[PDB]
Amino acid sequence: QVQLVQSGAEVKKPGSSVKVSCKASGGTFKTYTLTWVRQAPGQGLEWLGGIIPIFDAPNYAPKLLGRLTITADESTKTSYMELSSLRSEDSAIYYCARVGDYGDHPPWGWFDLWGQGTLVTVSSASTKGPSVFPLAPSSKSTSGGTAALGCLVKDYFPEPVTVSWNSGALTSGVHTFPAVLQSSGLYSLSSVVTVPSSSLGTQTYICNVNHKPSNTKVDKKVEPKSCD
Amino acid sequence: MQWNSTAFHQALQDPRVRGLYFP
Amino acid sequence: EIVLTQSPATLSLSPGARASLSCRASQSVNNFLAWYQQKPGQAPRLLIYDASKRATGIPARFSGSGSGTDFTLTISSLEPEDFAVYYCQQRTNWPPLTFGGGTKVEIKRTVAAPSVFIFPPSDEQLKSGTASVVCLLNNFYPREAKVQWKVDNALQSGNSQESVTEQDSKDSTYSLSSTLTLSKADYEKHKVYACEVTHQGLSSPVTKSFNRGEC
Repeated sequence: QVQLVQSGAEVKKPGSSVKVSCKASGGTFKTYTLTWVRQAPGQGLEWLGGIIPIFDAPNYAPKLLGRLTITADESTKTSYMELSSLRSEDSAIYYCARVGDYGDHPPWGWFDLWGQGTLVTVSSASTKGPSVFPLAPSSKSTSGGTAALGCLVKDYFPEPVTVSWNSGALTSGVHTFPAVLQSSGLYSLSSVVTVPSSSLGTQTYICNVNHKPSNTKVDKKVEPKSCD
Repeated sequence: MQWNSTAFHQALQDPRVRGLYFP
Repeated sequence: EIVLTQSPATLSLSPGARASLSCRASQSVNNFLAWYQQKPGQAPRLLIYDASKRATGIPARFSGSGSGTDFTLTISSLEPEDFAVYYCQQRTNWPPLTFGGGTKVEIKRTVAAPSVFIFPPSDEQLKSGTASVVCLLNNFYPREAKVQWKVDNALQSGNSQESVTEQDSKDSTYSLSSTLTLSKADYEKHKVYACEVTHQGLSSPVTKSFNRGEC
């Protein structure tokens, strides 16, 4: 019945610092209650550190020693993770987790309750809205069959973008791909949908793109390309 | 240096220090 | 530091089948090992702790075994909600406390060939100096697939990126995009753009292509 609520997403330049918080909604709370773990995109879990009970001694992953500080305010039931001299490989989802009872083997129990995670992006890039381009249905779409169409959502930073079709009314056949990070440092993704070929002349298919970080919203109608 | 599990369990060889974890 | 190694990286199993996941430690951790489940977009959740104890709220089909260096998580009969990534972790040796690299359990279903589609770059994008060409592989299984781009019969490499969806909740298939990125100058120097797809469900590779500037 205790819940752990973390602060919102962060976007930072290399060399800067970030401070993420995690607040418990109730229950007994000490500075040792909450540990921090992170997970880089597509990777596994990496322990950052926690606080040893009684001695109240923070203990950190050796690779981050000197850059990472974990503190807690018992009066507000909030733990803080501060990571400085940030590097691109610090880009990750950062999680707080409650440490359970250690049984007969102090100082650590298991991670029995988790926060929702906080996305931290470290990059030299600056906020930029996407360009949206049509993925137009082929002129050789099978007559009476199925056609694919889509939108290419290119060159934006940071994550995330959302895509819907027909203002959320069209979900049958939709696939919105995870974004890829390009060597330029900007993200791109596509969203596609399959539709009846025979509908391409009369039904409208619109991708609704929203990149909230740049306050950029675009609706693009995608249709067969006209010949000359 | 940082504390570590070897040094920590060495410290808990002292029964009074171990007792801090089992009041 | 105690390194935890998980095996295999991926298990492909049907609903109802038994899953056996391995975690091996580089030196003994006694019984101080746990297993977590993690689904896309969610935090991990504790399943089994101190090798064999089941966390409250966790179904009886999950059991852990082992001691010392060799541990196993067994899911006696897989439910749809069990397809996920599983991590082991030890709580005894630190710093750092360590996790295994994870094992993904994914749904085995019948082979399904992709439906393939190619998309030329838009005229609007071309005005900006870059051409993106997209190849879509729709609703296929298993996930392994080979996509090869050809431009005027030249095999491309180094200039494409792939993205894949998670397994579909309705039909357990995957979809995949491959995006070929060219400068406008390179794009306008060539005619035939083709994506060739090889997949277990296809009795011959599928090629989809267009000629630049032709309807």
